[PDB]
Amino acid sequence: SWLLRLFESKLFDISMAISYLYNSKEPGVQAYIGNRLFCFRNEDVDFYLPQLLNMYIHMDEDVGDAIKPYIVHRCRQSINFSLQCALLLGAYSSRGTKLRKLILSRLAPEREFIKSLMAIGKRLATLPTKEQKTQRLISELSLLNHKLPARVWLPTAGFDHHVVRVPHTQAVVLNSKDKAPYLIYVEVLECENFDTTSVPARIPENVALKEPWQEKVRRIREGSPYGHLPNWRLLSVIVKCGDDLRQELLAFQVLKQLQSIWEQERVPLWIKPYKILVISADSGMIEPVVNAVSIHQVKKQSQLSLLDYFLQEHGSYTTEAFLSAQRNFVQSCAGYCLVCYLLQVKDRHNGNILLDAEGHIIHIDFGFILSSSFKLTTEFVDVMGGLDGDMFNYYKMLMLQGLIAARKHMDKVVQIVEIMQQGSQLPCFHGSSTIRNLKERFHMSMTEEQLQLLVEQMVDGSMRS
Amino acid sequence: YDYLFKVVLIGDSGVGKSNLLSRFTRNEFNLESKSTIGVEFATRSIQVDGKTIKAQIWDTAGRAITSAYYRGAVGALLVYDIAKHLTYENVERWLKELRDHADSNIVIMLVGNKSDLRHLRAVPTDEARAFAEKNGLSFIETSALDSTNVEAAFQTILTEIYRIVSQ
Ligand SMILES: COc1ccc(-c2c(C)nc3c(NCCNC(C)=O)cc(Cl)nn23)cc1S(=O)(=O)N[C@H]1CC[C@H](N)CC1
Ligand SMILES: Nc1nc2c(ncn2[C@@H]2O[C@H](COP(=O)(O)OP(=O)(O)OP(O)(O)=S)[C@@H](O)[C@H]2O)c(=O)[nH]1
Repeated sequence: SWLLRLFESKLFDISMAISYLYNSKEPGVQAYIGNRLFCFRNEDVDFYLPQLLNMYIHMDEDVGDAIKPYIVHRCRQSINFSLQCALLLGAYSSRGTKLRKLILSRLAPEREFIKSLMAIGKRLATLPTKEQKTQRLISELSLLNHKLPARVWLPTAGFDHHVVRVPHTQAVVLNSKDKAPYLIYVEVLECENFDTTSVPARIPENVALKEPWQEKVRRIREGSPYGHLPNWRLLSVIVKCGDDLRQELLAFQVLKQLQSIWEQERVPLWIKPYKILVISADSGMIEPVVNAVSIHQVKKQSQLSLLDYFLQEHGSYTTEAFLSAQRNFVQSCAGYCLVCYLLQVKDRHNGNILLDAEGHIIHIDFGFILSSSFKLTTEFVDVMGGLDGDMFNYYKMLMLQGLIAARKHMDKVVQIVEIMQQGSQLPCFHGSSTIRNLKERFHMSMTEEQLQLLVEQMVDGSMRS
Repeated sequence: YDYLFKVVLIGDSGVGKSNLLSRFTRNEFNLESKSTIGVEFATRSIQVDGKTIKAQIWDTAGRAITSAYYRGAVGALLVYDIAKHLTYENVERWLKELRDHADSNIVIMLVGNKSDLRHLRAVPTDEARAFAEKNGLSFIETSALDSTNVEAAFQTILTEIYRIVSQ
């Protein structure tokens, strides 16, 4: 009864549930938990959907059979949920197949919507320059619009909705590569529930530049047929037709937990998880951060040093706008430094770091992490006011605080990674001791004085280049 | 922002340093508490005698080594809990402290916090103010909980500071 005591206590959450489900070899416990999933809030369980579905595929039938009933239940009350399941089910098996087909067995409008987006991207491969690609895209997006507002939605959206219109002229391609990703803007009419609501009616139709997000909404809105409606909102997604997003999703989950951990404790680190959508092992979409551009290009259009740009765009050292931006810089630096360290993120350069209009940095390309095989340049240190600076000392103070916080909730983090490693061929799990090395990096045995030194050492390392 | 005044908060653990900072700068308080690990930073701008200043407040800890942030501080709020005599008792050692690691010409305010705990008072206002003028410190009692004198405390020390006008 001592076990059952815990499961019936307040201490029992979806996190704990999955852990026992993952670890317990007792079929009685597995089945017990399978049933208890229903009592939890839909939102809480959703976050762990990749784990649940992974277990289903790669674990003993007993474990699977306990999870399935809950999944089917959700699938039956939400096609969004249905969609995300089917996509995940497929991507993570290359046991799964039986259930995927049953779920897909309705979604045809959406799957064709998604198919076309993927199809588009693959065609642009024959156009060897960036802007050549852009023009074919813009043209071809216009063909999408010919399809009326459809019984399709962007799973990457925070809410339920119908897609009505694609402002094709605003879309842009992000690089010149063979299977280049591309950014698009999408118009939607919000729902209260997708599953019960009539597709909106067509409203007959009749320039793109560098601008803030709210200025872009104005311009797109004003031009749009549906723009007058209060129901109307603008979304955005990056489409990756030939890039795997399964590592990207994993990192996202890790970032989200760490975000919650640092939120739960009172450490004012700052980071920004961006939503991920796995479509295949081949392909996915990303919800982009608005009002942000790469550091590298920030330096190419400005011709300035990082510090100088801050001063230009926000103000002199005596201004509020600057000090706010500096603070946001320092806090976002400490956050992402810690994330880079814990996940062992590599391939770190100014192409992979974004700067938002408030001064936060944001890392983005999470290939090369963990077993798969961060820089504190003086340009970054300058913005912080220099090594002797109080704000720089504070940067070090935040890192320690955020490290101490992470240790207090280490298990929530390792859980996320350790389950995913299951039966996994991701390059990040290439090692024999991927999860084991991860735990060592938390230094759970260390005293805080020891951690101060380690933090000092970390910073010293980050400067060598 | 005309000026920039750096101020530190120091004192025994539990006296309310961290809540003083959150009340004064974000107008927030909490009964549940997390011990301050190292240092915490918050900022707010005010006007004294017609002049716009900006204060950078540092919430230190009761992790003994927070010393470094002291340097280049014009003012320091040294806080004790009125309802816990020991915290007032160590104020003598806390003044010997400032006379080791900080500017010998720094503005100090003695602060009795948690004045709302009327019935638990373990340090009489007279005894405190006596020590206050026995020394070279300014003195006030605050409650972070009800926000009594919290604004006053900052505005006092900042005004006192500005009285260092150079000719
Ligand atoms: C790993 O891959 C990722 C990961 C994250 C993102 C992403 C997100 C979430 N947010 C933005 C963003 N924000 C500005 C949006 N502007 C407005 C106003 O909405 C601009 C850009 Cl460039 N990326 N980005 C994109 C990609 S990727 O698939 O495109 N590969 C990139 C292509 C550009 C190369 N420099 C790096 C590698
Ligand atoms: N009744 C009353 N209780 C207070 C007051 N201020 C703080 N408390 C309590 O005292 C405790 C002080 O915690 P804290 O906010 O960290 O200040 P501090 O102790 O000076 O800072 P620290 O070095 O220990 S982290 C809090 O639990 C808080 O609930 C107050 O003004 N009135």
